[PDB]
Amino acid sequence: GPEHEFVSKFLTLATLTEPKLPKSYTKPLKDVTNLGVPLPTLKYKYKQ
Amino acid sequence: GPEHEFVSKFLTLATLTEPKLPKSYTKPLKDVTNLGVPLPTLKYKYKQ
Amino acid sequence: AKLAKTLQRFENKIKAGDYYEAHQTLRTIANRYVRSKSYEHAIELISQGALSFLKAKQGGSGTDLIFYLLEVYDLAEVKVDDISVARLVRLIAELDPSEPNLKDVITGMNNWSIKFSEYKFGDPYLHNTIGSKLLEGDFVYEAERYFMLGTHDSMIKYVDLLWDWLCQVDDIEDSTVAEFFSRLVFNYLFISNISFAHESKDIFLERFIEKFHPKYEKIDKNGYEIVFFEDYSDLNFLQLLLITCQTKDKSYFLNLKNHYLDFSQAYKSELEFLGQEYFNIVAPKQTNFLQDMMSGFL
Amino acid sequence: AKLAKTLQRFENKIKAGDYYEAHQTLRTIANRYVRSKSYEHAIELISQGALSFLKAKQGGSGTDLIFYLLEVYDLAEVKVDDISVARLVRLIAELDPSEPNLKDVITGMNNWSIKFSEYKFGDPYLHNTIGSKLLEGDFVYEAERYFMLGTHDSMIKYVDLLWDWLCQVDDIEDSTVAEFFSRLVFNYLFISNISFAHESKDIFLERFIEKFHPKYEKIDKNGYEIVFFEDYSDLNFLQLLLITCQTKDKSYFLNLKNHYLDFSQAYKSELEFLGQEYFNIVAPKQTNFLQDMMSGFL
Amino acid sequence: TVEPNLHSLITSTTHKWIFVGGKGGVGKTTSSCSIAIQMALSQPNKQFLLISTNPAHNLSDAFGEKFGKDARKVTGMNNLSCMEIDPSAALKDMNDMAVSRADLTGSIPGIDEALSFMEVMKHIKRQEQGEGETFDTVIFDTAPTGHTLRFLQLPNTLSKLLEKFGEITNKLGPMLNSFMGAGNVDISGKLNELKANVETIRQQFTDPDLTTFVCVCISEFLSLYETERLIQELISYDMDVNSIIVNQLLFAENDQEHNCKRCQARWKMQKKYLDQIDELYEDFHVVKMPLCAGEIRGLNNLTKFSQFLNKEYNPITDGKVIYELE
Amino acid sequence: TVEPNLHSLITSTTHKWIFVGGKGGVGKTTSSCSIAIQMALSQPNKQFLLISTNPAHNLSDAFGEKFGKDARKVTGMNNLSCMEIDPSAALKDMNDMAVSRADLTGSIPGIDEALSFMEVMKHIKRQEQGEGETFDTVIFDTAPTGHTLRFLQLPNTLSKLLEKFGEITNKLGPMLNSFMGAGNVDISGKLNELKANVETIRQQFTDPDLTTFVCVCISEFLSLYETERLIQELISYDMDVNSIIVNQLLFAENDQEHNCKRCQARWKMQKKYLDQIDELYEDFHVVKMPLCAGEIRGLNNLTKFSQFLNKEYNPITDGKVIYELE
Ligand SMILES: Nc1ncnc2c1ncn2[C@@H]1O[C@H](COP(=O)(O)OP(=O)(O)OP(=O)(O)O)[C@@H](O)[C@H]1O
Ligand SMILES: Nc1ncnc2c1ncn2[C@@H]1O[C@H](COP(=O)(O)OP(=O)(O)OP(=O)(O)O)[C@@H](O)[C@H]1O
Ligand SMILES: [Mg+2]
Ligand SMILES: [Mg+2]
Ligand SMILES: [Zn+2]
Repeated sequence: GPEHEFVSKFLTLATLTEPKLPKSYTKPLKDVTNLGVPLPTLKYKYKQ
Repeated sequence: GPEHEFVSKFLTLATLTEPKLPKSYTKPLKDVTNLGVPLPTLKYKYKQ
Repeated sequence: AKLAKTLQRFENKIKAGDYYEAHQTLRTIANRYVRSKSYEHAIELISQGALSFLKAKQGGSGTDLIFYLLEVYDLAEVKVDDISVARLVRLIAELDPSEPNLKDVITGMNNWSIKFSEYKFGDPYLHNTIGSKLLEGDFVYEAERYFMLGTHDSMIKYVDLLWDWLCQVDDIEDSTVAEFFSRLVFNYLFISNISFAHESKDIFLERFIEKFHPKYEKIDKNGYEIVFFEDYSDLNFLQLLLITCQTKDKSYFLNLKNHYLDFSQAYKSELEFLGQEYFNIVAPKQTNFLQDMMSGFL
Repeated sequence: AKLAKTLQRFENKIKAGDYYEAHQTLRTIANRYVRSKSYEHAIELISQGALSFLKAKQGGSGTDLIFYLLEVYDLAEVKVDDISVARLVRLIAELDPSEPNLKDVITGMNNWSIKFSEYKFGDPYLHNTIGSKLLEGDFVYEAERYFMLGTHDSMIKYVDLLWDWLCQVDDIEDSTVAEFFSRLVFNYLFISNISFAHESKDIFLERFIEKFHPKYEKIDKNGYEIVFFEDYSDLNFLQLLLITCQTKDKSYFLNLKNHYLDFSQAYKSELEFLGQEYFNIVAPKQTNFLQDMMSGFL
Repeated sequence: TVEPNLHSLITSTTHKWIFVGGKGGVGKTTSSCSIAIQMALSQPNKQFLLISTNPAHNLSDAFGEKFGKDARKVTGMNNLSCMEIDPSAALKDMNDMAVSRADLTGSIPGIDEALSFMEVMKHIKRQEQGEGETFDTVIFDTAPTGHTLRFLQLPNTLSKLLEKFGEITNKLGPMLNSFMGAGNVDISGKLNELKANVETIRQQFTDPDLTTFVCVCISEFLSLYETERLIQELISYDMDVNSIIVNQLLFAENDQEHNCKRCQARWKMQKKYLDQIDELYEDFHVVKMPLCAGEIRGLNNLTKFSQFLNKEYNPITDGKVIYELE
Repeated sequence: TVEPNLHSLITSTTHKWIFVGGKGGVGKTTSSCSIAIQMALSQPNKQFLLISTNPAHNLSDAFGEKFGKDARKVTGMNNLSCMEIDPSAALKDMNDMAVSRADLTGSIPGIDEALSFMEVMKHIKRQEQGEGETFDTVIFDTAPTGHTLRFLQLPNTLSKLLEKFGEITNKLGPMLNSFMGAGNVDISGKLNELKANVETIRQQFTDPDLTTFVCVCISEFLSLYETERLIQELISYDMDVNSIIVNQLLFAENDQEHNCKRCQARWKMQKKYLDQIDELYEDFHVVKMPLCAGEIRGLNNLTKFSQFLNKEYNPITDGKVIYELE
């Protein structure tokens, strides 16, 4: 549907120019200060 | 001085009629509730 | 359970000389007695043991057993009677003036007397011995508050103590006698024991007239006699205050207060309490800090 | 003081079989070593003893000696290096998954790594082993936060764990895969490790395409390739969010947010944190309760 | 009747808490380990826990195996776990480390009693819930007389303080509502829940068929009278104490060659104080335990020494145990 | 060098506080009484006090004479007073009784440590003032390892809490001034006075020439390693501990007829742990004390047993003391 056209247009606009941050950017762990909000727990349970 | 006359007049006025409370009144200790303010300590000291 | 051998061991230890083992055995027997809800046997056993240990000049064991006896008194609901009070009076008699915890045991006996009697401060017969024992231990200020609510002999001993305290002071400076007589008048006027106040005043003034040599004049009218001094106006003020409190009238109190302005200022608390107690003068209520802040700021 | 016979007794006890007496003797020798300001000898002695006790399947003694080693690490100011980290890595390797205080020792090692290194959360090489050991002990939620700040092998193990977790769930309900992939994208976007995020996304999507059979279309332009699904729009939203965060522009973020309104509402915290971190969006400050009361009432 | 053994306590199917206390080194740890081992041997269907509430724990030394703040099964015993209450100080992440889900008060004196009470609360909560590890009985290796007395008296103090706090909260209800913000936390509900939990703890701690106290002692003046004072204090708290373990007895008369002048004068003193103990506590389970040829350490040695809790120690016949125990 | 006796401590003219601690019945009370008696015998010009900080006091049982919350001279000893800290509960008048001049907190666990610290504060205040009874040295008969450790660690906790309270008061100065009324009480001044007193207490408690710790123990695994842990904790607090009293030693080799299987196997174990102790603490004053033919109670018996603190016990020659002591 229209979502395919939206995705294609969004990708073309985003990749029109090379992004400011490289594709393989890796900020060193020494400079990381905040890990962000905690993710919600899943409604399953790993049991191997 | 005048204090003698004042004392005599005060005694005569006080003893004009028999006081409401008898001379030998003794309120029973069972009904005593308050002992009043504490007296000030003396500047001296018992030795004995 | 009979505690035959335990009692035999207690007697053997107390006779031999080992008093601490005897004290511990006695505590054990009393624990078994109190546990079995036998309070009479425990009471006599503890009282006799405490008396025996106090006679042996051992403050610690005897005092601990007095505390145990008071605990049994509280737990057994013993009323204040002649026998029950005499049981503590004997222990007070055998107590030592130099007891490190004499005040503690005295307070315990007084608290028991308060709790199990109609008196709000203690049995007067108990107070008579308590005050004398505290005086022997140099607790004069604490021993004066016990002679206050004692018997007639307590009043006699209070007057004797005040007279001795006055005589022990070398100087006079026309302020000693007033300060001694003020206590005798005010303490016996607070509890409204005006008969005792009058008798103590008579005894103290007679002793003052005997030992010292002031200028006294017997102003006697209607049956009431007051001694008058020229230099010692404080004694006259105190006698007239006693008479005014006796007659219970506002006008006489106002005249005495606004005449002796300096002495009324000096004894402001005593006169305002006397007015509140006798003349139905509504004294200002206690100025609570939190209430004062709430009213003045909030 | 030489501790010759004490060390001989420790060796004899550890060889004979009495491991607790050997542990106590080792603690004594280490106390004497640390007291004499000889931290190297104490460090090797404690580490070797802890390894020996962990090899003997004794969690208590080995874990207590690991705690002692960490205390000596803190007190001796040992920096995070290859040898020092490997010393703890060996103990983690010999640790048991069923250790009752496995989390405690893991937290202690991580705290030491935090305190004595430039990393704000721990040495990645240490985290790689810590996460695997915690996963062995069924601490999956706690073991995911350690693979996050680990090495490349940590990312590989994180992807494997997420894939196994997804495979272990029988049902799908077109919500499982999205919920699993969201963690992989968001965790590696928070620390801005976008290279790891891209590689993990590639691995996860390849595994999804292999095991499952959805409708995928490779929309590749300029060098950037995104797989497109019809029913699974959440994967497309996550890939486009990764691309938008990569390009770091406000307009693309706004278009994605107001297009995928439902998913933006579902992940509101994640999108607002991503906007604050990347697009310099000033998120509202913490609503402190006391400050809220003061502003709204006072 | 009162037989001189703990057989009634060991085979009892109703007891939930069993405190072992006494006076400073009379054998509290050894006798608590012995009671726990005998109970777990005689009741293989129930799981028993052995907590060490002494702030300087000695369960590990007695059992020859390190125990921690968490329950750990005793090696060789499949229904007996041992725990030594660590003084909190739980390790916490230095930084955030948001996993998907002060210290000064830890140094305040009396913290260990509070921690022991918190452990008791956790265990009663677990028993009510029946989740995780379930321990049907808990044996306490308590501290010496004064501190175990403070521990046992703590529930009453906590209940009184909770009642006072609830009364103050009820008095200040309108005032706290007008002062505090829009908080929806039910202070009264949580306070009542805590009061109910403490009341359940007290009800279990004053039930003769649910809890008991075993007073270990040695036959000496200081120990005997310390035990007497401790028993009096327990009776004051209304806690069922009816067992006494007279420990470290020489038995130098009916033995082989106990003719050592000292090991005989000490036995004369011990027999005198044994007669005193038997005169005092005629209704108690007075269990006489021997002094062995060495320390009682290790599971096998503790079991061999504990075998005398079930059956009274007969020095005439059971005289080789104290020498096979070195 | 380190001679095996407490002669350096007994004749020391500088020590002010002397704590005696250990593990639960190794002889803390007996050895503290012995140290106090020896000090008061060797220094007749100084008045010594002996406080019992154990909440279940045993000074009276050891001395055969009842002592209370207040200092009482020991009968037969003119320069030695003994005090047992009662847990407050001071008797107060039920009603006003205006002489011319709560309880729940008394039941809170850890109250006895606070009371002991208050007694220490009172004694240091008296020494500074030099009024009333003046005690030049105070010997503490402490509780077992954990609780005496809590007592000794209490000054640090109190200092930290006082610092935190002062910091909070300084932060809230304007706020407390705007909130509270017209009170003229100098909170900062009293807080600083309390901080200075606590700092003086800490300075005296960490001075090797003013305070010391004597660790009594018996040669056994539990006691030896409990003593090791206690010494480590004391060193952590920076308190000078350099004396150890190994108590209740059989000495069954160099005696007359100590040939009883048990009284010899026990000595074998005791000698093994004595060798371990001598290996561990090579720089300590390790005083070896014998096991007598009875309890050590009474002033004469305590003096006879204490005579071995001044001079090392020689079992070859001083073998008749343990039999003249029953
Ligand atoms: N019946 C006995 N025969 C021989 N040794 C014994 C006996 N009972 C205990 N012991 C030993 O005596 C020492 C002290 O006993 P234990 O450790 O049980 O004391 P405790 O009551 O726990 O002391 P604390 O109050 O310090 O906790 C230990 O080494 C123990 O093994
Ligand atoms: N060297 C000794 N020889 C014989 N008996 C001793 C010796 N030392 C102590 N005792 C006795 O052993 C018993 C226990 O000792 P003590 O009362 O000194 O213990 P403690 O360390 O004060 O214990 P607690 O930790 O309970 O306070 C007492 O009856 C004491 O008289
Ligand atoms: Mg113990
Ligand atoms: Mg003691
Ligand atoms: Zn022997």
